[PDB]
Amino acid sequence: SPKEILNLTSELLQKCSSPAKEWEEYVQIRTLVEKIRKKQKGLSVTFDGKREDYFPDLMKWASENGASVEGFEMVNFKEEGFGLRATRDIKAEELFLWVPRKLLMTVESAKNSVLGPLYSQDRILQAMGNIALAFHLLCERASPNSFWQPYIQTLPSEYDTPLYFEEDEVRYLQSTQAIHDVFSQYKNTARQYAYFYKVIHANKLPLKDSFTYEDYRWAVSSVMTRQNQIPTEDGSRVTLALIPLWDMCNHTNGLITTGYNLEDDRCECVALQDFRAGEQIYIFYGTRSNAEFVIHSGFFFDNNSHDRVKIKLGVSKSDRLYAMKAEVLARAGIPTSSVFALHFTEPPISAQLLAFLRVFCMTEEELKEHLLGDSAIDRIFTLGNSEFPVSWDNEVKLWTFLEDRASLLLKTYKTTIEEDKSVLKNHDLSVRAKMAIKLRLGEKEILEKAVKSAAVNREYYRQQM
Ligand SMILES: C[S@@+](CC[C@H](N)C(=O)[O-])C[C@H]1O[C@@H](n2cnc3c(N)ncnc32)[C@H](O)[C@@H]1O
Ligand SMILES: [As]
Ligand SMILES: [As]
Repeated sequence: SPKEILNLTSELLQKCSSPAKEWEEYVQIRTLVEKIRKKQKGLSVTFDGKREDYFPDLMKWASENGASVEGFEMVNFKEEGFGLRATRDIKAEELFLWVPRKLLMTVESAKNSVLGPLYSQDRILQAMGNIALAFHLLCERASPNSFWQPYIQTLPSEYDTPLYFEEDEVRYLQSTQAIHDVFSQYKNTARQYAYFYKVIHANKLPLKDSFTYEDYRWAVSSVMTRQNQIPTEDGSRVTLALIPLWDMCNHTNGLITTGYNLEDDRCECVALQDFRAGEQIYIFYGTRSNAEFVIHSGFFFDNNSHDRVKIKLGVSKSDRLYAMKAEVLARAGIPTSSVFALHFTEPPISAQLLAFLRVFCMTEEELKEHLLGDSAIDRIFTLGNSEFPVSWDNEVKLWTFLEDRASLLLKTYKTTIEEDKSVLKNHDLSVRAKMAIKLRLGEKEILEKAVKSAAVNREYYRQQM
């Protein structure tokens, strides 16, 4: 049994160290992982009660270490799972939550823990603070007298990140942009488990006794769905942390502000609106897309204002004007090839993508004028500015290119928008399956809206004198 585990581990490391069809490669590492997982005992450490039985002990511990515990409670919400609910009215500008640095789990708490000796010797742990935090969480989970036990015992036992999807759930993402990041996440997590199973030279860790794949998947998913950035002890730069109490807050586009109080050395949340008793207390996780939310947080946000789909574009080395185009882009601080995004909102493109498309479609004479800088206007500075077109001709060409490109990308999809919406009527679809389908539907709705915006712009510029 232990010799067999290490044998399958070595094969997993090799299988995940070769680059790449993508789906075929994914099912291979998936059948390999599900085999190693079958031979293991799930999570090495489990707790006697359900997570909700442990919330009073999390509150007591946070309270004893100086955190704000009054005016809220933990409630199981239908749409977001567990979260915080106000027990009284909260007024705008009220400093509602504060969590002292002592409660946090950081790379700094990791280095000072039983994990320090292995952290000091391992190069992978040194370059990836999130993986180091994942291991710090694992080591402490398995230490019964750990200071962080009231926090670890209230953490979820599973997540809705793609690492937890069944093959049939991921299948729904075939022929989408998002599926590429899902494969990469699966291939990197498996590679990481393999490397670290072999490495696990500090044997004083409770991971020497038991370190399953389910342990690693739980640790990295706990970190990616909950990690927040905090400043360092001196305030020089940003670092990652797991913040107890605070990380019970779900996401909404709400009237709250979060920050770090350097002087009092604590994580702070200020209400920017009055909240009524019995209302859920949320925080803003950031202007993340639904792809970033599904893949790194395990949820799809329906009311996402910031939804977008990734798009790769580059100037062709076979274009006669490649060198001039590349130079104008470099002077504007834009690469010759990169991953851009198409936004659901009007305008679908950023100042950086507008700048790129204008250069991509410039004539030789326009390129020369930009490189000479003999305009009364700094044309490099206004390159991504909608108010300063290079020419109506350039605008017509770039909006034509975008319309055509988005139309082409749309055809690469296996299902229609109506088919996605019909599928979504199945009340028995799993949470994970609904997330994959909404994501697939979302990509198409963004591309369809981008075709329409590009046509409106093409028409507008073809109407100019
Ligand atoms: C930082 S924790 C928030 C507390 C989490 N609900 C729990 O029970 O521990 C983040 C997790 O909450 C969920 N979540 C947060 N906001 C959400 C939302 N608006 N809709 C659905 N799920 C949400 C996802 O499972 C996410 O991975
Ligand atoms: As904070
Ligand atoms: As708050």
